[PDB]
Amino acid sequence: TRTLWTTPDTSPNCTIAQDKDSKLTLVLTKCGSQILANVSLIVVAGKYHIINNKTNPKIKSFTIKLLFNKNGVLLDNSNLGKAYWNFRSGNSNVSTAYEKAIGFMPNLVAYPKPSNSKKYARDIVYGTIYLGGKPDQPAVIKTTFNQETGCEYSITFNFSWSKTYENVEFETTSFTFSYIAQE
Amino acid sequence: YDTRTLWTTPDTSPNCTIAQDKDSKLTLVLTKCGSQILANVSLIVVAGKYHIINNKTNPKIKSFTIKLLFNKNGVLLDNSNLGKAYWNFRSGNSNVSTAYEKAIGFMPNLVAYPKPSNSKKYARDIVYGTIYLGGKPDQPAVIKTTFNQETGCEYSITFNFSWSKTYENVEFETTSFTFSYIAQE
Amino acid sequence: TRTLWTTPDTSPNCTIAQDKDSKLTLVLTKCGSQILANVSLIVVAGKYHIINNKTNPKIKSFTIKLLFNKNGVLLDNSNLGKAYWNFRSGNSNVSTAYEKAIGFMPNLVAYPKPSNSKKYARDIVYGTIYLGGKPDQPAVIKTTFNQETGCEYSITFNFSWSKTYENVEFETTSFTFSYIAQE
Ligand SMILES: COC(=O)N[C@H]1[C@H]([C@H](O)[C@H](O)CO)O[C@@](O)(C(=O)O)C[C@@H]1O
Ligand SMILES: COC(=O)N[C@H]1[C@H]([C@H](O)[C@H](O)CO)O[C@@](O)(C(=O)O)C[C@@H]1O
Ligand SMILES: COC(=O)N[C@H]1[C@H]([C@H](O)[C@H](O)CO)O[C@@](O)(C(=O)O)C[C@@H]1O
Ligand SMILES: [Zn+2]
Ligand SMILES: [Zn+2]
Ligand SMILES: [Zn+2]
Repeated sequence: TRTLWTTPDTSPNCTIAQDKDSKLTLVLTKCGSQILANVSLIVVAGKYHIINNKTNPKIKSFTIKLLFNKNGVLLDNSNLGKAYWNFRSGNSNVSTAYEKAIGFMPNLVAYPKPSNSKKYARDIVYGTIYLGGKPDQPAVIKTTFNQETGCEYSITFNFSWSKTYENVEFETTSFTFSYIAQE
Repeated sequence: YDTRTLWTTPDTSPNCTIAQDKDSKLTLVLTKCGSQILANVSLIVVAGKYHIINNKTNPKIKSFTIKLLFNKNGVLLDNSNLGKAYWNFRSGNSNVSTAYEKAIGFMPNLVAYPKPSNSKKYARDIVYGTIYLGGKPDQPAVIKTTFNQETGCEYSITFNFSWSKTYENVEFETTSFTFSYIAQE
Repeated sequence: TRTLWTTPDTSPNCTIAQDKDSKLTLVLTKCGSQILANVSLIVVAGKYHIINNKTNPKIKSFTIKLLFNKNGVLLDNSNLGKAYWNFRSGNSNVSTAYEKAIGFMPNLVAYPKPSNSKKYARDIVYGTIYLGGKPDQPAVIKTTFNQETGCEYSITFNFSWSKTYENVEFETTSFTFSYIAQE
């Protein structure tokens, strides 16, 4: 079982500001010691669905958190819903919730939890995606590994933008990255 | 499919037609890593309209498009910009001795990236990258890759190259870019 | 044998300006005829540790070279130490030094040695990483394949920056790329 994913449909699966306000599409493919990751976001309703920074000058970022336990199982305080995250079966998920996915977790030696030791930047990957596929509508996607509390592992996606957008729907192009696997 | 590589071969022999016949070498390597295809791409334009860019004399020459069209079996169609002759599964630094029949597991996922319809068109079927002409850090061009948006095909991968700098007699040959996409199977 | 790496610890393994002044974290994972590569750099000491271009306007770039022989073994004139460059075992290396790694080497037809033939740019990958994980502290990472001499293969990482940084520590976010393997 080599791919954990959200199913690539458009059905809301994620809660940023209000219940099921978004569809996160995330595909994690195990290539041995690295996980190959592909992500995009469609916000379907609520506060982040249409950005207007004339109306709301300070609405410039938000975060989606995936929190995992010692067995790599998604925790319910995650923004992504548990029902929607599983190993691939065809164009869907297997019908039964998985019990172990440690091989897909971000490596804790590469990406340690917060402590009193010096924090290094290598637990971050920066990328840029484009709202509505327009090259003049960039938004930064910052991905951080294992920096959340209340979990053994975490992947967080912070979305932010510096431009003053006026009535721009928040739905994105796709971005690929990788990270070092725990096992 | 499992873990194979579909590619253009890594030589520099023109295999592609943008403005005139065989004016370019598209180097494209698609490697299957389960439910994702790891893609690596670069371009050398060797002749014709897009070979030497001068936006002082020709300010409107700012973009061009290379289309790969596929049938239900993932076989490349003759009318793509990329020639069929050397697009095949890898064997050594060349290709297998049979033109391939089946590569559906190298195709862009149709649920992820639907064909045009009157349903809402979402941006996730696009990946943006930036490559550099001549390997110079001050000569960016944008490579926009779009999945399954062409007609007359079951699947498609389309590369649009564009630039906003005013280049003066700059040869369009590029650094390499890597992306991935969700596989059909 | 699918992963050649530096280990994910933070122990210095690399000499930029002085002995073991840095940790290059480099993970090469063989996904058939493409190598999936993940890299970051922490500078701990020396000339490139704390960048101050008010004080030292000329300090704008440096290079880290990995040079390989015909069997894909790291030559000791590389900036990276041979001591911990090996195939993966857990969060560590295999017990004995590897003797063949040609399947991890950059392809010589794709990325030829310098010659009289026209030099093409496809043997370069550009990326941007962020010092200290700050989005306003970019530095460019330029990776070049097989352009060094006195070797069968090479991978070189050039780091440079255009901003006038005042007391900014050179430690980076992570970047992923790929390249065509020799076999
Ligand atoms: C890959 O797409 C981009 O790099 N978009 C940048 C964009 C683009 O270069 C320009 O608008 C020409 O169409 O310039 C930008 O300054 C912009 O905001 O438009 C930054 C984008 O990331
Ligand atoms: C990865 O390489 C780049 O980001 N190159 C940018 C380049 C570079 O920072 C500068 O010329 C100093 O060398 O700045 C640019 O504004 C430029 O066109 O020079 C955009 C390039 O994408
Ligand atoms: C992925 O991060 C970036 O694209 N950082 C750019 C950064 C950023 O957009 C801005 O400072 C707001 O955070 O603007 C920059 O002009 C900068 O140097 O700050 C270039 C960075 O590559
Ligand atoms: Zn709406
Ligand atoms: Zn030329
Ligand atoms: Zn330090």
